[PDB]
Amino acid sequence: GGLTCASAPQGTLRILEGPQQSLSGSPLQPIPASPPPQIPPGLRPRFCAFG
Amino acid sequence: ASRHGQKGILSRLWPAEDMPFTESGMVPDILFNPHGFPSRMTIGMLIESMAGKSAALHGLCHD
Repeated sequence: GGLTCASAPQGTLRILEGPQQSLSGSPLQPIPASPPPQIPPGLRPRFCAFG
Repeated sequence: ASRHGQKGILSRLWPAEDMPFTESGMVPDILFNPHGFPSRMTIGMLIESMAGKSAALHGLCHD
């Protein structure tokens, strides 16, 4: 138990978690565009001129 | 005021017999002067009037 000074280390291992990327890199999934306003069907001339 | 930034003082309470009647038998209830448009460019008031007339006629409510 003299606890002498040992030599300098050769290198460094570093352990850390890696993320999973099987999900991302996929084609994007955007929010679907709301439709442009379309005229309602069944619009008729309700007003007829008097006389 | 309208909903487009067009404020305005009432100048005159104009009679209904003196008001310009349409061919439908209808007077307006507010007259607007068209010179509030060019310098101010509130085109959405023209679209709101066309849209509100369609909404009244067809019985709808427009977006």
